[PDB]
Amino acid sequence: GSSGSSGFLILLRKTLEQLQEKDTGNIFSEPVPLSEVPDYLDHIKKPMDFFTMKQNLEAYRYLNFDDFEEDFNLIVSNCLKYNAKDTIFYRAAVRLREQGGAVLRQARRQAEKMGSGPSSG
Amino acid sequence: SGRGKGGKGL
Repeated sequence: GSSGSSGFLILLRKTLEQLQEKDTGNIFSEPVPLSEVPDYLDHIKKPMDFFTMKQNLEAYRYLNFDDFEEDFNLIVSNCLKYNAKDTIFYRAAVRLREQGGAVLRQARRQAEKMGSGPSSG
Repeated sequence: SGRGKGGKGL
């Protein structure tokens, strides 16, 4: 595989590899096995995973940091929509929401520094 | 019985 035809596009390659270091259980690293959950598509309206993130990125689908951030939030939320309030998988999605929530902040500022516009709040 | 990953509660 190959990609990164613009300096903004290169940020997303290295950032996706930093979100992959926030899943130490490999729960989101791969797609949910339908062979043990055949009803997943009847309960989840927009299913996603880290392989689909990578494939979309290698297919030039992400031209703004907002969509790359929002599809990570979608992957977190799709766990929380199909689990019980006491499982490993539930708390693994809470772990991504916190730890990789920082990864999207530290990496957005590499685009904002060259996108220009206003500052502070 | 059941603890996530099968669409069942109550």
